[PDB]
Amino acid sequence: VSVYQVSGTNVSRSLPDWIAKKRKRQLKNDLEYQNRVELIQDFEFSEASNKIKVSRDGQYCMATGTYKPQIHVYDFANLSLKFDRHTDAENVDFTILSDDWTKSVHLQNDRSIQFQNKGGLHYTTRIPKFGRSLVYNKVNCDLYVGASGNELYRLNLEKGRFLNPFKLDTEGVNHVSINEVNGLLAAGTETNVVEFWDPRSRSRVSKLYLENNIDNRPFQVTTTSFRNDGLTFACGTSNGYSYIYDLRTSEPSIIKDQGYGFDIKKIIWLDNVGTENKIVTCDKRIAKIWDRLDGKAYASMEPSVDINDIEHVPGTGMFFTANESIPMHTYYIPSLGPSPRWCSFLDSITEELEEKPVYSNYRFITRDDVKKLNLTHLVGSRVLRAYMHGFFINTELYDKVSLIA
Amino acid sequence: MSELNALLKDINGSLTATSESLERLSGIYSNSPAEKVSLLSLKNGSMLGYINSLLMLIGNRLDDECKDPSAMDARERSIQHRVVLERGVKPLEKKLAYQLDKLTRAYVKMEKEYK
Amino acid sequence: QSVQRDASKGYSILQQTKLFDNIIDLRIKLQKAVIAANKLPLTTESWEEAKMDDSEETKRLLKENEKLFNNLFNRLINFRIKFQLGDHITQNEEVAKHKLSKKRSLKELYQETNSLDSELKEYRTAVLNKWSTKVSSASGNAALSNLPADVQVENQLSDMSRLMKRTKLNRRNITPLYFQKDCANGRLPELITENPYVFDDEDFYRVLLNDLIDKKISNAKASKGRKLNYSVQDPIANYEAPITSGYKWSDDQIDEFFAGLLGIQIF
Amino acid sequence: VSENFLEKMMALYVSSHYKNSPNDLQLMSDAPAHKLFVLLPPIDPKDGGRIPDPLCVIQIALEGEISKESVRNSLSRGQRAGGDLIPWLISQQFQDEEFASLSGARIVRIATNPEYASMGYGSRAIELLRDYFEGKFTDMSEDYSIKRVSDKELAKTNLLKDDVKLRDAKTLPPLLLKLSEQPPHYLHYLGVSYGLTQSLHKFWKNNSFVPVYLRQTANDLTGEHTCVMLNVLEGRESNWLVEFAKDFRKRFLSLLSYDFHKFTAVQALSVIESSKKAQDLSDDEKHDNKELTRTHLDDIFSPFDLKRLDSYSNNLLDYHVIGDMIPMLALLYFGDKMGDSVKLSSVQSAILLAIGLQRKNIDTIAKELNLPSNQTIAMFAKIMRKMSQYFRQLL
Amino acid sequence: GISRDSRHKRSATGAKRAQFRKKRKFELGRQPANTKIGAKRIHSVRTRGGNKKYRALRIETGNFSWASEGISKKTRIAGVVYHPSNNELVRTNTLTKAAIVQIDATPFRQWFEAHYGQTRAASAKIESSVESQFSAGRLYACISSRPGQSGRCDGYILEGEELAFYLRRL
Repeated sequence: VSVYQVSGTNVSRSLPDWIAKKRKRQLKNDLEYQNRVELIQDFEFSEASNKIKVSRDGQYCMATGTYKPQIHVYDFANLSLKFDRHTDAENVDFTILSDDWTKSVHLQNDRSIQFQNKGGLHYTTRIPKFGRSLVYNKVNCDLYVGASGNELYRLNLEKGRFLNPFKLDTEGVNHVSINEVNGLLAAGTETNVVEFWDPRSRSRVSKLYLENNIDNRPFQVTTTSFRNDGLTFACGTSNGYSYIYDLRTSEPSIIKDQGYGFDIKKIIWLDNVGTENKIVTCDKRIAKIWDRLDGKAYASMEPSVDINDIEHVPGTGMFFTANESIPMHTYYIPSLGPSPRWCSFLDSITEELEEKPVYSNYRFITRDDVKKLNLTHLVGSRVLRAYMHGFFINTELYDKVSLIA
Repeated sequence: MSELNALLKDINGSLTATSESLERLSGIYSNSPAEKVSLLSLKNGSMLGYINSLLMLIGNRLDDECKDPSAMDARERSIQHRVVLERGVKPLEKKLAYQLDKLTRAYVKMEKEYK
Repeated sequence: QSVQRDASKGYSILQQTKLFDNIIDLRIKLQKAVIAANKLPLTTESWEEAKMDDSEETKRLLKENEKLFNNLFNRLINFRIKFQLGDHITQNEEVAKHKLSKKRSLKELYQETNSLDSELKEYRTAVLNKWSTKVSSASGNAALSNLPADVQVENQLSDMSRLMKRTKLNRRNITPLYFQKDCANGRLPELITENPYVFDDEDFYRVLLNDLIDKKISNAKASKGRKLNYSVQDPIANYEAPITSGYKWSDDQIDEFFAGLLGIQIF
Repeated sequence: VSENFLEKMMALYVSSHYKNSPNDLQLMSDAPAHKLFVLLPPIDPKDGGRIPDPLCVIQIALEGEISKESVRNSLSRGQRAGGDLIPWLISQQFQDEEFASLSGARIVRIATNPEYASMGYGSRAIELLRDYFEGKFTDMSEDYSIKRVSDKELAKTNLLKDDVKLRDAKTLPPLLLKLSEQPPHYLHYLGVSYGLTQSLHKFWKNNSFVPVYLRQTANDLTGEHTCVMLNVLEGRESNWLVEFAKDFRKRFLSLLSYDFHKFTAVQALSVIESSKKAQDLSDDEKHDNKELTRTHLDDIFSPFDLKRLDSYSNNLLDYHVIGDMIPMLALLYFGDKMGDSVKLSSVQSAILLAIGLQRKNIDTIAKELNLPSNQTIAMFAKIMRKMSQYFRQLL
Repeated sequence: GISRDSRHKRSATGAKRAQFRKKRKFELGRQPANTKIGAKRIHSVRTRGGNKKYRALRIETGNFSWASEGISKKTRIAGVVYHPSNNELVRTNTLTKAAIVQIDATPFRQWFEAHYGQTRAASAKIESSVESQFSAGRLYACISSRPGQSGRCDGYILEGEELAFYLRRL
């Protein structure tokens, strides 16, 4: 499977991007600078990017930046930054209430929810405790704000009233998500449990305790995602383990582990692209596309810089990744789907594109974990292939040694 | 230190370790109407006999006289047990494997429901 | 009510499966004895010379070795009688109980081993025939009427010579103590790399270990908003309008579906 | 109790069918070859044996075991005997006498509750039905015939005094039998006949059936073409299915323009892919596709053709001028003579299939696939650039 | 939008003051400097006058001082453990002044071995807790700089009563 990095820094991981700008004046004579092409103008934050999401209409996109905390909105039709708007605080999460970019809500780091309209900031409200996630229920039009504390905050947009907060057994909500098929809400608690709540009433339908035989280390639910089918549900753990559940049954259908032991920042379900049985799990270092039914890895996304957020353009094969670098990266996988209407001629330059291609296939194990598993004797053998500070081992063998150890 | 001395010490460590673990296995079996699978009961008996035949080879060799260093009778007994396990029991339980897993899963769900 | 029999049957299956894991652990601990034993001398003179190297220490070790060996195998035979009794392998309960009570000598212990193997063989023929018939009927092979499993036991047991050679193969390249001296003196009639006197079950031991590894895997205050205010906030009043269409599923399906969230003779 | 269950079974059976006829009930009851299977929920012991409602009902018909002499006689006379639809149809469509002798079962009907549809019950029921005939349901527990009315009883009774009562409950077998209790009949294949649609065709694709025949004329009532699709059980020979699948493919590609041009490019690709899975079932290399030879390439295309092929890859030629080679290229690629060297995406294959085989215009493809026209042309150029390079590599 | 004016606040008596004038440039504020552990990222800020300020977005190394040994070494910052003001900063591993952090002991350990020739003895004697930290390999330190102003993450190794108090709090 050919993966193309259309936009993004193309320098080594060690080399910082801000030196790419100093060498820029030096290398302007180089032909490669003339040939390199940007997809949409002005895709960079002065320091870094936090979160990225695409409009339902598919003609606009909006992003948030570290400093000076800013909200770029880009129009796909005009390949340009529609406008930049600065915020009093760094953003944690946001949602677009409108079909277009006109209406949005932002949850900042200062414990306050920002209601941004097309003209400008409309109103500011401050929740009792710090929030980590934000989701909008279209049917009831109520905003639920994840919180560090037990309670889940409830704000009703129609009535302009803060309604009673749902109370959770365990403290700390990392991610909240809603199933549009059924209305069910899954809260990602700090403890290894996911609590499922009924929106119409105020009740917990059930609570799911996640179990990982491989690792006894405590893990936290970092992400939750529902399908448009209404039946299947995904969980991301702090240990880099992604669980896909058919919610009807308690057992996990498939357990896929990412490799680097990092938290799963986002899970995207590639139903719309075609070949619906595909799913994306994103970690700090790799975003992997793999098949729900077979568990086989299809394509791997390995940017030179840490990923903060990833978004998929519906009906197409691209992924917008909010990264720690100055420029945000845009990737293209032709096999998954076609380029959009707005990048009609991206295809023509696929040969000119970078065509970035082991690491995702195998398990990354640090030197300390090798000591823990008593695998020191295998160092230097073909079983353990050393990469950077860690030794790569097969996924099947890792479960073998872990259970024995 | 003579080579035999190192070897006999190794047997002594193996025999005592096996005996203590045999003590544990006998206790749990004694602790255990429930009817066992006749094939699976036989599978236990055949490979259990294989260990005795192996241990019989140990006994024949340990004797200083070594009237039967080849330990042919111990050889034949081990062969009969090994022969049945690999090709006799295995194909049958492979045919029965699907149904066996269903019942074990069926018990496990009940136990979780009870708890 | 049939669920209880199925669950109890699963318990019996589980109990047996654990018993294999315990007895294979017995085999694993005994493995170093087999490797060590294959390294022992083979003739009277070699054993005498081995003792002559350290007479006092060897005699003490030999006495302990004999004591531990006899105590262990007597306990094994006791387990064999009890194991073959509870599983209905042996039908004479009184004889089995008498054997358990009595203390047996090495020669007597050998008599029990010949016997216990004999009833096992008879039970072997009956069990293989029964299940082989059942699977044949279950798979439609009865309608067709791929040898019977018991017949396969007879055939490969008829091929004794081939499998004896398999045991005699020296894959580990074990050299028993004073092997060269016995070879030079012509004390080894059978020999006069494949060596008859060394036993090698490494593949069978490995296959059992791979199987054991395999099963384990498969089974495995109002200020700053700190207090809550429910009063109306005019700017956010009527910020959005609810969708009248509602969830794609019907309410009854959702209620059914949430309740299932995470758990004349008729028959 | 039996009548209530019979109603529930009929409720599910009728709902799946559009317009069911009363004649089928007589066919279900008296036809000997037919057997009925029902998917039921887990039975709560607390309910005291109350029958649970059926989720999925499968009607199968045992077909095959036909004498070779009868087949040749029937084939020579062109007369179709009643029943055994699949054995006859494939026999006429392949003139293979050995197949008719093979024992098989046709899945007459599968019905799932519309409220519970798409949940996977239909697939799950087939999985066990496949497993059952495979013999995996061996008995775990350490007769079902009913005595018929004897001739002695018939002679001794008078019309006026006759007592016609329901058969005694004791004599009757149980209504529902566990799979382990009843032994299955030895079968070689499982067959399905249905009207080919995207949702339905995908269903048996996931159930590992292999298409062998598609009916050329569309059914008047539905406008749909009948499809017969087969699955071979483990422990049984699979070579015949592979040969049929290969022959069907060559039949399928050629006929795309004639009558199947209406079909979407995705579906034609889907039909081809389902057959291609059949060769993956066969691990044997005895039957394999042959790579195009240099001599064969020369016969198919002249040197002027190959230069004309090269120029449009270099963009020195227009799209129209290369219209000549497109159908042969599609046949060669989908014939797999192209080989592992040149592989294409699902989108690219759909584009190449239709123009090469459906003969559709490039603009038509853009509308069907919801792409711009120019993108489709750009995709088409890249596809041929790959094929041009391989020809250079061969040369 | 950030302002440091006291006019918007209510009077000591509680009276709600009215707006006197439009908000002025000279009484403004800048956005918070949420420094975090990572590859070095800093940008300058133009302040009143020609003076500049350095904003520490990301920093993974800092010059930490062993005051008792009277030395300073540049060490990688491991992670934040305790911040007296707010624990969310600890959870987010946000770097600010007074934050308690964990640092590598490799340079300090090599320094101790190099001078004292020990892994003379009386001088080489150190507090038991600090030696235990050496054994662990990670040292507790307190940030004495303001990364959001100077762009530096300097600190000093906790010792004595400070070390005991912060261990108790931990």
